[PDB]
Amino acid sequence: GGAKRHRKVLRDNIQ
Amino acid sequence: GSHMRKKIFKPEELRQALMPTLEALYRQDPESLPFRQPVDPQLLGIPDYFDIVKNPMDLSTIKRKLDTGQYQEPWQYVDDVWLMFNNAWLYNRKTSRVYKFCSKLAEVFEQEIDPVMQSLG
Repeated sequence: GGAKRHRKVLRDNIQ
Repeated sequence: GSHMRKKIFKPEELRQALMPTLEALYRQDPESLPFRQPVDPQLLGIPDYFDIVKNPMDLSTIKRKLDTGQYQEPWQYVDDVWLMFNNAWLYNRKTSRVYKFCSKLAEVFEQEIDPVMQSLG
């Protein structure tokens, strides 16, 4: 997971 | 203003030491990029910027002021590069992704700024 999106390299994504 | 109190050389002298340091961080691209460019609170989407770090900073402004010569004392560039990993530190609440990225940057750099802070300060 992760990838480049939203914040820095953050982008948690779970739901 | 000009010469702090220690040695203080030409902005290029410093760079000679400084840049190499930054460059070690620049190797840590996946860890440096997030700063090699301005920490866009838009690209990030964190309005909380400047509301936590107070001094955003970023390898972009950094590698720049350095390169361009907007310096005179090495500890200044350090206080900035460290101020940088710092934003990633006290901003990302520690438990984040940059946490890893800043960790190294400050690591290599703390290991790069040694030959520097010693031959610079």
